[PDB]
Amino acid sequence: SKGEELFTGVVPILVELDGDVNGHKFSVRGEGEGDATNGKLTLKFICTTGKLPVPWPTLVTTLVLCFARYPDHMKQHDFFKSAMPEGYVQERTISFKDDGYYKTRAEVKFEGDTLVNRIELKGIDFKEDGNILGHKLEYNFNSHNAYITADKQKNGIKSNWKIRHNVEDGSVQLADHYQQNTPIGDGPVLLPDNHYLSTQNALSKDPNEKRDHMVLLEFVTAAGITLG
Repeated sequence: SKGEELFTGVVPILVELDGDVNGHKFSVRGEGEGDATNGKLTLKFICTTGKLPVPWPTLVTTLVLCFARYPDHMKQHDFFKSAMPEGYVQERTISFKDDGYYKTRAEVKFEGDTLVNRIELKGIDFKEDGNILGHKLEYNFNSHNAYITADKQKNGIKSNWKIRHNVEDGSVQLADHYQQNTPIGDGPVLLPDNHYLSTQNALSKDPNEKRDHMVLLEFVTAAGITLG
């Protein structure tokens, strides 16, 4: 459609999440900007309720795929930008192996000029001394590929893939992701063919920030389709 025109320059971003994992409630606010031309995301997230009861890397995927870089030969496969500015709904189930699971429902859309990602998270059946609630995961995030497939019977897209969190003891905690997306408005949306998204993340800290926080740089680039 036409909504991809709104991502030609740099777009300010606001992220708001309300969470509840095993009764531990928390809120995260993030602000920054996205550059879809380069597929670049830069944001600083703050835990406004004090101490985050889960590791920051377990929330990376939850805390705006419309800023991915789609190549010119794949512009007709960009579902996320087509649903703008009315936006789309993103629901996920993140099943941590031998531990609890997340269930998130997010609405991303344009509120004025800012791309807003408002999320509701619920954590269930987590072990209080496990890798998540026990803060045993390293402060990093591996590069991974997530294959996207369209779901015609829901007029949206679906994707499932596995995240590997590095544990401080040397082991690896698997976070099994299952994702579905459906648009908010009724305008025309592009249903792509089978492809995947390549993502890279750099997690850092702000020396002047006293609150529990995460500085995030993220690149997301689309691939998987042959050119010719």
